[PDB]
Amino acid sequence: PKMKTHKGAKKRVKITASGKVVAMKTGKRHLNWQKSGKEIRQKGRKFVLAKPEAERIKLLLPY
Amino acid sequence: GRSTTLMRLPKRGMQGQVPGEIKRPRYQGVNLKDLARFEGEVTPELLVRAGLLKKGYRLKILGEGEAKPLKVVAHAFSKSALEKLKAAGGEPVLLEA
Amino acid sequence: TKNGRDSQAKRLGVKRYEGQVVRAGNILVRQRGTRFKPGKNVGMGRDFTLFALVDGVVEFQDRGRLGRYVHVRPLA
Amino acid sequence: LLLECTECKRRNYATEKNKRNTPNKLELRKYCPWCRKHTVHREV
RNA sequence: AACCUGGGGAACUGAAACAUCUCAGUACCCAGAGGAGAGGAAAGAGAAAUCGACUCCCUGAGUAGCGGCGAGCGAAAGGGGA
RNA sequence: AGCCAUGGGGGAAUCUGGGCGGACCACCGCCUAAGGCUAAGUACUCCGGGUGACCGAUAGCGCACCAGUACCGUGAGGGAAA
RNA sequence: GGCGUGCCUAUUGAAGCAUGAGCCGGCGACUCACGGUCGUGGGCGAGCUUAAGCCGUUGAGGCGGAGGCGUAGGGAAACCGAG
RNA sequence: GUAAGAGGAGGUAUAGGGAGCGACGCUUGCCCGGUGCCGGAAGGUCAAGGGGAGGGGUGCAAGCCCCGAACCGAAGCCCCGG
RNA sequence: GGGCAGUUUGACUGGGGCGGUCGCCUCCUAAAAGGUAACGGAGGCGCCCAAAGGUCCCCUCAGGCGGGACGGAAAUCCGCCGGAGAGCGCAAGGGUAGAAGGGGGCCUGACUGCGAGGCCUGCAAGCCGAGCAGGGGCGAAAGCCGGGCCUAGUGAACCGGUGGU
Ligand SMILES: [Mg+2]
Ligand SMILES: [Mg+2]
Ligand SMILES: [Mg+2]
Ligand SMILES: [Mg+2]
Ligand SMILES: [Mg+2]
Ligand SMILES: [Mg+2]
Ligand SMILES: [Mg+2]
Ligand SMILES: [Mg+2]
Ligand SMILES: [Mg+2]
Ligand SMILES: [Mg+2]
Ligand SMILES: [Mg+2]
Ligand SMILES: [Mg+2]
Ligand SMILES: [Mg+2]
Ligand SMILES: [Mg+2]
Ligand SMILES: [Mg+2]
Ligand SMILES: [Mg+2]
Ligand SMILES: [Mg+2]
Ligand SMILES: [Mg+2]
Ligand SMILES: [Mg+2]
Ligand SMILES: [Mg+2]
Ligand SMILES: [Mg+2]
Ligand SMILES: [Mg+2]
Ligand SMILES: [Mg+2]
Ligand SMILES: [Mg+2]
Ligand SMILES: [Mg+2]
Ligand SMILES: [Mg+2]
Ligand SMILES: [Mg+2]
Ligand SMILES: [Mg+2]
Ligand SMILES: [Mg+2]
Ligand SMILES: [Mg+2]
Ligand SMILES: [Mg+2]
Ligand SMILES: [Mg+2]
Ligand SMILES: [Mg+2]
Ligand SMILES: [Mg+2]
Ligand SMILES: [Mg+2]
Ligand SMILES: [Mg+2]
Ligand SMILES: [Mg+2]
Ligand SMILES: [Mg+2]
Ligand SMILES: [Mg+2]
Ligand SMILES: [Mg+2]
Ligand SMILES: [Mg+2]
Ligand SMILES: [Mg+2]
Ligand SMILES: [Mg+2]
Ligand SMILES: [Mg+2]
Ligand SMILES: [Mg+2]
Ligand SMILES: [Mg+2]
Ligand SMILES: [Mg+2]
Ligand SMILES: [Mg+2]
Ligand SMILES: [Mg+2]
Ligand SMILES: [Mg+2]
Ligand SMILES: [Mg+2]
Ligand SMILES: [Mg+2]
Ligand SMILES: [Mg+2]
Ligand SMILES: [Mg+2]
Ligand SMILES: [Mg+2]
Ligand SMILES: [Mg+2]
Ligand SMILES: [Mg+2]
Ligand SMILES: [Mg+2]
Ligand SMILES: [Mg+2]
Ligand SMILES: [Mg+2]
Ligand SMILES: [Mg+2]
Ligand SMILES: [Mg+2]
Ligand SMILES: [Mg+2]
Ligand SMILES: [Mg+2]
Ligand SMILES: [Mg+2]
Ligand SMILES: [Mg+2]
Ligand SMILES: [Mg+2]
Ligand SMILES: [Mg+2]
Ligand SMILES: [Mg+2]
Ligand SMILES: [Mg+2]
Ligand SMILES: [Mg+2]
Ligand SMILES: [Mg+2]
Ligand SMILES: [Mg+2]
Ligand SMILES: [Mg+2]
Ligand SMILES: [Mg+2]
Ligand SMILES: [Mg+2]
Ligand SMILES: [Mg+2]
Ligand SMILES: [Mg+2]
Ligand SMILES: [Mg+2]
Ligand SMILES: [Mg+2]
Ligand SMILES: [Mg+2]
Ligand SMILES: [Mg+2]
Ligand SMILES: [Mg+2]
Ligand SMILES: [Mg+2]
Ligand SMILES: [Mg+2]
Ligand SMILES: [Mg+2]
Ligand SMILES: [Mg+2]
Ligand SMILES: [Mg+2]
Ligand SMILES: [Mg+2]
Ligand SMILES: [Mg+2]
Ligand SMILES: [Mg+2]
Ligand SMILES: [Mg+2]
Ligand SMILES: [Mg+2]
Ligand SMILES: [Mg+2]
Ligand SMILES: [Mg+2]
Ligand SMILES: [Mg+2]
Ligand SMILES: [Mg+2]
Ligand SMILES: [Mg+2]
Ligand SMILES: [Mg+2]
Ligand SMILES: [Mg+2]
Ligand SMILES: [Mg+2]
Ligand SMILES: [Mg+2]
Ligand SMILES: [Mg+2]
Ligand SMILES: [Mg+2]
Ligand SMILES: [Mg+2]
Ligand SMILES: [Mg+2]
Ligand SMILES: [Mg+2]
Ligand SMILES: [Mg+2]
Ligand SMILES: [Mg+2]
Ligand SMILES: [Mg+2]
Ligand SMILES: [Mg+2]
Ligand SMILES: [Mg+2]
Ligand SMILES: [Mg+2]
Ligand SMILES: [Mg+2]
Ligand SMILES: [Mg+2]
Ligand SMILES: [Mg+2]
Ligand SMILES: [Mg+2]
Ligand SMILES: [Mg+2]
Ligand SMILES: [Mg+2]
Ligand SMILES: [Mg+2]
Ligand SMILES: [Mg+2]
Ligand SMILES: [Mg+2]
Ligand SMILES: [Mg+2]
Ligand SMILES: [Mg+2]
Ligand SMILES: [Mg+2]
Ligand SMILES: [Mg+2]
Ligand SMILES: [Mg+2]
Ligand SMILES: [Mg+2]
Ligand SMILES: [Mg+2]
Ligand SMILES: [Mg+2]
Ligand SMILES: [Mg+2]
Ligand SMILES: [Mg+2]
Ligand SMILES: [Mg+2]
Ligand SMILES: [Mg+2]
Ligand SMILES: [Mg+2]
Ligand SMILES: [Mg+2]
Ligand SMILES: [Mg+2]
Ligand SMILES: [Mg+2]
Ligand SMILES: [Mg+2]
Ligand SMILES: [Mg+2]
Ligand SMILES: [Mg+2]
Ligand SMILES: [Mg+2]
Ligand SMILES: [Mg+2]
Ligand SMILES: [Mg+2]
Ligand SMILES: [Mg+2]
Ligand SMILES: [Mg+2]
Ligand SMILES: [Mg+2]
Ligand SMILES: [Mg+2]
Ligand SMILES: [Mg+2]
Ligand SMILES: [Mg+2]
Ligand SMILES: [Mg+2]
Ligand SMILES: [Mg+2]
Ligand SMILES: [Mg+2]
Ligand SMILES: [Mg+2]
Ligand SMILES: [Mg+2]
Ligand SMILES: [Mg+2]
Ligand SMILES: [Mg+2]
Ligand SMILES: [Mg+2]
Ligand SMILES: [Mg+2]
Ligand SMILES: [Mg+2]
Ligand SMILES: [Mg+2]
Ligand SMILES: [Mg+2]
Ligand SMILES: [Mg+2]
Ligand SMILES: [Mg+2]
Ligand SMILES: [Mg+2]
Ligand SMILES: [Mg+2]
Ligand SMILES: [Mg+2]
Ligand SMILES: [Mg+2]
Ligand SMILES: [Mg+2]
Ligand SMILES: [Mg+2]
Ligand SMILES: [Mg+2]
Ligand SMILES: [Mg+2]
Ligand SMILES: [Mg+2]
Ligand SMILES: [Mg+2]
Ligand SMILES: [Mg+2]
Ligand SMILES: [Mg+2]
Ligand SMILES: [Mg+2]
Ligand SMILES: [Mg+2]
Ligand SMILES: [Mg+2]
Ligand SMILES: [Mg+2]
Ligand SMILES: [Mg+2]
Ligand SMILES: [Mg+2]
Ligand SMILES: [Mg+2]
Ligand SMILES: [Mg+2]
Ligand SMILES: [Mg+2]
Ligand SMILES: [Mg+2]
Ligand SMILES: [Mg+2]
Ligand SMILES: [Mg+2]
Ligand SMILES: [Mg+2]
Ligand SMILES: [Mg+2]
Ligand SMILES: [Mg+2]
Ligand SMILES: [Mg+2]
Ligand SMILES: [Mg+2]
Ligand SMILES: [Mg+2]
Ligand SMILES: [Mg+2]
Ligand SMILES: [Mg+2]
Ligand SMILES: [Mg+2]
Ligand SMILES: [Mg+2]
Ligand SMILES: [Mg+2]
Ligand SMILES: [Mg+2]
Ligand SMILES: [Mg+2]
Ligand SMILES: [Mg+2]
Ligand SMILES: [Mg+2]
Ligand SMILES: [Mg+2]
Ligand SMILES: [Mg+2]
Ligand SMILES: [Mg+2]
Ligand SMILES: [Mg+2]
Ligand SMILES: [Mg+2]
Ligand SMILES: [Mg+2]
Ligand SMILES: [Mg+2]
Ligand SMILES: [Mg+2]
Ligand SMILES: [Mg+2]
Ligand SMILES: [Mg+2]
Ligand SMILES: [Mg+2]
Ligand SMILES: [Mg+2]
Ligand SMILES: [Mg+2]
Ligand SMILES: [Mg+2]
Ligand SMILES: [Mg+2]
Ligand SMILES: [Mg+2]
Ligand SMILES: [Mg+2]
Repeated sequence: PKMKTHKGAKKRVKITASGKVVAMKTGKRHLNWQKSGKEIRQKGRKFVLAKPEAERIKLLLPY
Repeated sequence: GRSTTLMRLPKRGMQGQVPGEIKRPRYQGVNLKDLARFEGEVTPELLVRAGLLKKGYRLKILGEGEAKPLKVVAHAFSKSALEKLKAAGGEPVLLEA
Repeated sequence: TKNGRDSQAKRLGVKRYEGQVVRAGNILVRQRGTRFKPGKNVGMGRDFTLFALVDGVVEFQDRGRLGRYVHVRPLA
Repeated sequence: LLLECTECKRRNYATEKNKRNTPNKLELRKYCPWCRKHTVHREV
């Protein structure tokens, strides 16, 4: 009775204006040590998912 | 039963503190395009009862729209819309706050 | 029985054949060493990956004692 | 042994890896910080 | 009969194991009240120098936030009403 | 991690007094603890009435009928058919 | 005289010496609430819609805009804005 | 048994509880390093608490608030024996 | 402090147990694109290097034969032959002397901000990368430098430490 929004998702995914769904690239908080400078710059951006991306949206909706 | 895709990670830092949610002024965007819809001396009063503001409080005119010549009170203006609206009229800013 | 073991097979090989259109940056060959050498409009990366430097058609060439070369003869 | 190159007249850092016992007691190679531009870095 | 307040108060179960957590202050035991009971005239709310006992409905709100930040839990001010 | 409550220990002041506005301090405000009472709006349905795009005797209350009976069980308890 | 390996279930495979059924009659299993998503039939349209409640009825409806969704996005945020 | 209490026992080490072996006969050897239990006013480690060097927040300030070293702290554990 | 309570005690596996294995790289199996199973056949990885990195300049092996005082199969030197059978830090493979190998000079691009376009791919990851801007290195210059001839040398998220804004 009245769906609860999944907070785990809300806390780490943003649903874009057109429908797409973005989030940060994985592995970047401690994996490094000297990993290429190119690595961490590209791990700095965010991206779009696809099929889970559509699974994702369902976990929100009021959101 | 493995890892979800919840391997992703909360960049959405600044997500909550105990009392949480610090009340503050909510500015609502409204362009000149839907502003040129009517005319006279548009103000927060008009826009709410107009179906454009809806008591969201705080008004900021901005950007895309053709500057209809007239007066218009608001809490804020876009640098861009501010110049367009000066090129055919005059407008004062918010009260105190 | 110390065996029964291997390593994730890397899908390497000629990734774009002669007489194919390519955009600038397209990978032409992923290879172990220099089983193919670069050439007209084709540079290779630290792993030996040959890739197109500009748009055009890809053409191969051989030179015996000199080895085989991949090219990109442009036109657009 | 892990290492992060601190900047002089500042406190910048950089991903690195010393080697300790093998001839390496003084690490002071160059680098380039985003703050300002181009400066020498210590070990630390 | 059920409704109400209080004193005590489980586990299965859910977390696809499980211990925090969940089920739940639920089942149940006990004491007490009455046609109702409870609450109730601010050592209040919380940002407006604003509101003005309490209770009940709508909304705010699945928001704020809580959470092996897992499963999952989940307010209040304000506004519309009795 | 304040606020409300309090099992243990230390332990004031009476308005130039005290509590609060989410550790703490200053400023700016709010409120008067450690006594009590209070109707209405709210909940329920043993009981009475009314009404059903509710059942029509394997349905509908377990019971349309002499049913919490017959019968079963030491007992709590189970429980028909007609 | 010709032809002819029950039914169901489960299975790679059943007439199967695998499962279920003595026979008949009746009972017997994808529902509803709320929240979503898509499709579809309509009303309205940069707008659309009310909730509790109130008035009215006694199978009659109307009032009620508080509120919700939409008209702006990006950013953790301060902030800026068709960026 | 939560407690009050009751059993032990209206008994008192020739008594009572626990454990093993199991009339009677001849017997029951060596190992105490580990484990247990028993002894050991030293020392080592150790909780709250005491202490307070030193440090921090805020205020114009008197202050308020917080962090916190040395040293003094029991059983247990270590250690020395049986 | 099992007197008592709630629980945990993995999977693969010609049944289960005992044994062995669990991620990564190389080769064969693999049937001439890619991919492909078995408790099939063989090996490695959980590092290393401020020189084993950048650039510029220079040099070319292993081996064999002949000759040389210590030497003797092999130390160092001379001659002729020798195209890669050496080397390339480590496993194998591919590659390579028209250098990726060996030596020297100067240097620290084991940069910052990005990144067209792609390889691979269920997701997430993984890999290649021209080019733009900034400030630099070596070179006269054309140019090269975003670590190492390449393919192993590794770990989502969560929770917290540390430095900065
Ligand atoms: Mg609802
Ligand atoms: Mg959740
Ligand atoms: Mg992280
Ligand atoms: Mg961190
Ligand atoms: Mg490290
Ligand atoms: Mg970054
Ligand atoms: Mg798992
Ligand atoms: Mg607040
Ligand atoms: Mg603001
Ligand atoms: Mg906004
Ligand atoms: Mg502005
Ligand atoms: Mg082997
Ligand atoms: Mg294999
Ligand atoms: Mg294989
Ligand atoms: Mg390609
Ligand atoms: Mg390169
Ligand atoms: Mg390389
Ligand atoms: Mg040809
Ligand atoms: Mg040649
Ligand atoms: Mg080391
Ligand atoms: Mg290490
Ligand atoms: Mg190193
Ligand atoms: Mg550097
Ligand atoms: Mg920066
Ligand atoms: Mg009764
Ligand atoms: Mg109760
Ligand atoms: Mg449980
Ligand atoms: Mg549940
Ligand atoms: Mg469970
Ligand atoms: Mg389960
Ligand atoms: Mg279980
Ligand atoms: Mg529990
Ligand atoms: Mg609870
Ligand atoms: Mg309760
Ligand atoms: Mg409780
Ligand atoms: Mg409890
Ligand atoms: Mg009593
Ligand atoms: Mg009573
Ligand atoms: Mg009574
Ligand atoms: Mg009364
Ligand atoms: Mg009452
Ligand atoms: Mg009443
Ligand atoms: Mg009362
Ligand atoms: Mg109440
Ligand atoms: Mg009362
Ligand atoms: Mg304020
Ligand atoms: Mg104001
Ligand atoms: Mg006012
Ligand atoms: Mg009010
Ligand atoms: Mg008052
Ligand atoms: Mg109330
Ligand atoms: Mg009610
Ligand atoms: Mg109501
Ligand atoms: Mg979190
Ligand atoms: Mg879990
Ligand atoms: Mg709860
Ligand atoms: Mg209200
Ligand atoms: Mg109200
Ligand atoms: Mg009402
Ligand atoms: Mg009423
Ligand atoms: Mg306080
Ligand atoms: Mg107390
Ligand atoms: Mg006082
Ligand atoms: Mg006062
Ligand atoms: Mg005072
Ligand atoms: Mg108080
Ligand atoms: Mg207090
Ligand atoms: Mg207050
Ligand atoms: Mg504190
Ligand atoms: Mg107050
Ligand atoms: Mg009194
Ligand atoms: Mg009352
Ligand atoms: Mg009442
Ligand atoms: Mg009612
Ligand atoms: Mg009745
Ligand atoms: Mg009735
Ligand atoms: Mg009736
Ligand atoms: Mg009928
Ligand atoms: Mg009948
Ligand atoms: Mg009944
Ligand atoms: Mg019956
Ligand atoms: Mg009857
Ligand atoms: Mg009856
Ligand atoms: Mg009778
Ligand atoms: Mg009867
Ligand atoms: Mg019956
Ligand atoms: Mg016949
Ligand atoms: Mg026949
Ligand atoms: Mg079978
Ligand atoms: Mg048979
Ligand atoms: Mg038969
Ligand atoms: Mg059988
Ligand atoms: Mg069976
Ligand atoms: Mg059969
Ligand atoms: Mg069957
Ligand atoms: Mg039958
Ligand atoms: Mg049978
Ligand atoms: Mg029978
Ligand atoms: Mg039948
Ligand atoms: Mg029936
Ligand atoms: Mg049915
Ligand atoms: Mg269904
Ligand atoms: Mg519905
Ligand atoms: Mg629905
Ligand atoms: Mg339609
Ligand atoms: Mg239509
Ligand atoms: Mg329509
Ligand atoms: Mg219109
Ligand atoms: Mg409503
Ligand atoms: Mg009225
Ligand atoms: Mg009426
Ligand atoms: Mg009515
Ligand atoms: Mg009516
Ligand atoms: Mg009439
Ligand atoms: Mg009628
Ligand atoms: Mg009506
Ligand atoms: Mg009307
Ligand atoms: Mg309104
Ligand atoms: Mg509205
Ligand atoms: Mg309106
Ligand atoms: Mg109104
Ligand atoms: Mg809503
Ligand atoms: Mg829209
Ligand atoms: Mg935002
Ligand atoms: Mg801006
Ligand atoms: Mg524009
Ligand atoms: Mg006791
Ligand atoms: Mg006690
Ligand atoms: Mg006694
Ligand atoms: Mg006695
Ligand atoms: Mg005796
Ligand atoms: Mg004796
Ligand atoms: Mg005795
Ligand atoms: Mg004895
Ligand atoms: Mg005895
Ligand atoms: Mg003897
Ligand atoms: Mg003897
Ligand atoms: Mg002896
Ligand atoms: Mg001993
Ligand atoms: Mg001893
Ligand atoms: Mg023992
Ligand atoms: Mg002792
Ligand atoms: Mg002792
Ligand atoms: Mg001592
Ligand atoms: Mg200590
Ligand atoms: Mg001490
Ligand atoms: Mg202390
Ligand atoms: Mg202390
Ligand atoms: Mg001091
Ligand atoms: Mg200091
Ligand atoms: Mg100070
Ligand atoms: Mg001072
Ligand atoms: Mg104080
Ligand atoms: Mg001491
Ligand atoms: Mg003492
Ligand atoms: Mg001591
Ligand atoms: Mg001691
Ligand atoms: Mg011990
Ligand atoms: Mg010890
Ligand atoms: Mg234990
Ligand atoms: Mg229990
Ligand atoms: Mg447990
Ligand atoms: Mg476990
Ligand atoms: Mg098994
Ligand atoms: Mg086996
Ligand atoms: Mg078998
Ligand atoms: Mg097998
Ligand atoms: Mg077999
Ligand atoms: Mg065995
Ligand atoms: Mg055995
Ligand atoms: Mg095994
Ligand atoms: Mg892995
Ligand atoms: Mg795998
Ligand atoms: Mg081969
Ligand atoms: Mg194989
Ligand atoms: Mg193959
Ligand atoms: Mg074939
Ligand atoms: Mg295999
Ligand atoms: Mg290792
Ligand atoms: Mg190694
Ligand atoms: Mg090397
Ligand atoms: Mg090298
Ligand atoms: Mg000789
Ligand atoms: Mg000599
Ligand atoms: Mg000599
Ligand atoms: Mg040869
Ligand atoms: Mg070779
Ligand atoms: Mg060498
Ligand atoms: Mg070999
Ligand atoms: Mg090789
Ligand atoms: Mg070559
Ligand atoms: Mg070279
Ligand atoms: Mg060299
Ligand atoms: Mg060299
Ligand atoms: Mg050198
Ligand atoms: Mg060099
Ligand atoms: Mg030298
Ligand atoms: Mg472009
Ligand atoms: Mg792309
Ligand atoms: Mg890309
Ligand atoms: Mg592809
Ligand atoms: Mg992908
Ligand atoms: Mg997926
Ligand atoms: Mg991806
Ligand atoms: Mg890898
Ligand atoms: Mg890598
Ligand atoms: Mg580049
Ligand atoms: Mg330069
Ligand atoms: Mg020149
Ligand atoms: Mg480059
Ligand atoms: Mg390089
Ligand atoms: Mg190397
Ligand atoms: Mg090199
Ligand atoms: Mg790993
Ligand atoms: Mg590891
Ligand atoms: Mg790792
Ligand atoms: Mg992680
Ligand atoms: Mg976790
Ligand atoms: Mg953190
Ligand atoms: Mg920090």
